[PDB]
Amino acid sequence: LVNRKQLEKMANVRFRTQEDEYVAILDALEEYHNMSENTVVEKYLKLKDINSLTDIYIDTYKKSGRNKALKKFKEYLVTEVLELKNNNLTPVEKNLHFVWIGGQINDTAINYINQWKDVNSDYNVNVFYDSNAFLINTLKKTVVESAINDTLESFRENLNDPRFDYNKFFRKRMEIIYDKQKNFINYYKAQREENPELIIDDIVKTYLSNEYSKEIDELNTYIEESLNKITQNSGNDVRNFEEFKNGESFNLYEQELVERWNLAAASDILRISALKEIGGMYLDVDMLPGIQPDLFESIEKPVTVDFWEMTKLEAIMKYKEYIPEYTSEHFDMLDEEVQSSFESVLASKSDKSEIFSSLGDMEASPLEVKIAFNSKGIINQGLISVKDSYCSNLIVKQIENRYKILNNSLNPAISEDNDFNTTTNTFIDSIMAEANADNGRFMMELGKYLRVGFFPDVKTTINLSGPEAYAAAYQDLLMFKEGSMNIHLIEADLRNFEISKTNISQSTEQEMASLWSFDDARAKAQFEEYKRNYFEGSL
Amino acid sequence: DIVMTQSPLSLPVTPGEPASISCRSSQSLLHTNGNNYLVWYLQKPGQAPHLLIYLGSNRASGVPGRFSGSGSGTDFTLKISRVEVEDVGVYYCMQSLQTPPTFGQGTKLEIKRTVAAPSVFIFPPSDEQLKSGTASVVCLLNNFYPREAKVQWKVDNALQSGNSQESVTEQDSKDSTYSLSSTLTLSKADYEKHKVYACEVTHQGLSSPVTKSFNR
Repeated sequence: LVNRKQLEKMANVRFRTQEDEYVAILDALEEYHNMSENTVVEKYLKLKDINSLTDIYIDTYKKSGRNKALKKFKEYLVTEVLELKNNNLTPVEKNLHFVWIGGQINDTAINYINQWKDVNSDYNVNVFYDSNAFLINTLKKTVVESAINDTLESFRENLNDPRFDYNKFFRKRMEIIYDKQKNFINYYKAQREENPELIIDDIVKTYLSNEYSKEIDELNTYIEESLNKITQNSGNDVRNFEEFKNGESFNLYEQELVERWNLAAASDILRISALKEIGGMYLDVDMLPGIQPDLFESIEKPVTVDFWEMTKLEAIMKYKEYIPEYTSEHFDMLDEEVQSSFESVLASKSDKSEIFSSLGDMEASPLEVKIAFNSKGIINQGLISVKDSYCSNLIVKQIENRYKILNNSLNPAISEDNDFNTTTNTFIDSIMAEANADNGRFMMELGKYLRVGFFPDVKTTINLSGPEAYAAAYQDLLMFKEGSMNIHLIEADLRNFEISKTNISQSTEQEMASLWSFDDARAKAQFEEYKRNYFEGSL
Repeated sequence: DIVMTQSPLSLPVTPGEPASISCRSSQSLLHTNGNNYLVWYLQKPGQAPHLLIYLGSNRASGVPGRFSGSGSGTDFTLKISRVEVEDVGVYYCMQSLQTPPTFGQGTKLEIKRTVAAPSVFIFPPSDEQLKSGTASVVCLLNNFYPREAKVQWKVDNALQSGNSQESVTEQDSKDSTYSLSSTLTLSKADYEKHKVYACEVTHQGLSSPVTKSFNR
């Protein structure tokens, strides 16, 4: 980074009088170069102040001849941040964090987690669960099932007309789900007030028994089997995570968990707070360890980069059987001379550590959080951070600010206790009145919040708690601000924060089943299924 | 114009202790860009003012770290964290928002040191002066603290009045003392009509008055 003398020459303008706001930049830059013995975060904060001082100058002297050179100096400040990030690394705490909240963990998740355990014996493993809220998945499934049947019964037109606009079904069902969900939220809020000793699963159990005639015995057995299964698999209770419970994200977590039944969004909120407070690597349960690099390097690749990677895992699982019931689809359809060439390489190996690589000693900048990428951009299915990294704080604050914007318009609309259509119009009108060029795309996606997970083609979660919040935090870092909305960073900027593909196998069978999202073809296939059950009088 | 008002206007401080000077503005010096447009100077005796602080809290390069500025809007403070004896002088605030630039009245910092009694000397008129008709008799009070002191002239034990003038130095930047001259002015004719010329000094540091005298 240029020193004071170099900036003085760069920003020299013929016949320009010296300004206090200019000398303040020079003084601050000189102070930066005397900070050799400060922490990386202190140096970033000084660069941040230098950028703010440069902006003050430009805003105060809008027609100054200095501004062209000062805008170039601002570019140099960004480059210095990346230098700081790349040249001062510290050990990443050896923790693997998974999250399974809102119901019983299933065996396929355990089997994936166990692969990480088996090749990372020097890592601690946490599976965060919520001991108060094992019944949320059951509640959501029960309400939605009943709303489906109510919706089909409500129709005063012929359902199995082959040209039936099934979007009529999803629109009506949303009106009914919203009413049922509103009823539960009001019941929960009232019960919490009347008896603060009740936990979520107490209230859900009573609600399900009174409203949907569920058996309390079966719910208690479910909770006990869920607790026993999670605590035999490295479970760690969110309800003992005091830093999380006491911060400004806990109420957002419970908003998603209890009011919206969005376990994916709740897990989005929890994972980055877990990372910030403990350090290590967060993983979705459908991720697998990186494959040993030299394993299949003698086999030449015939389809695409993702397809080759997928058949690598399928080969491993066919001939080593680490995960039972793992698919062979994309492997079982290859040429034999290479298919048997896979079997041949694997026969030469006997230990899992010659198949999967280990994470080992990792290091990263105290400024950063590293994130996984796929073909569509950043994706928070894998994250790496030292404890209390600067970016992990920027990400937490991005989510909290996006929820503040959401709730400022959402909560008044809901307070009027109107129906779904009326609530939505009030909410969207309130959101649109705060939209501008900087936040317009974000505000447009926020308007679909109440539809999340009950309606096709809704992308709100990604903009609220998911990858857009990460991109915005990286922009906060590189632009010395907070509150970024519209993203100007290009892929090259974001790739400064990538997790190396050598450290994670993302093209797993479970991952593919998890990115077949609420399409229009999915909505039609679901409606066909609901019709079939309806015309046999089943749910 | 913007009116700047400082307080206190006289600031006695023990060395090693902190000192604070307040400055208030008749209208806000806070700009929409977020800066406060207030500057501080130190003016040492016989020198031009020297810039200490600009933009409310930016220390000018080269100014010792013990000086800092704070405040916002109409209310500002210059703080010396631990005063040094070289810090004597007059401190001025000034708004840097508009022309005309306007200054506060100035705060004179005084170092509170231990009491020191004057050393007293007396000088008779010289023949080189007397030949043109006037006699100046000079009494010097050297290196004292408390600045307050009293000098009375006696001529053949007769107390004088109306024929003497005093001058006092600024407080020394190293030892924090004052010195004083008192000059008695007579005609040569009057001077040579008397014998004993005495300067009598009273000061807090003197357990009794000290007299210096000579005979013509």
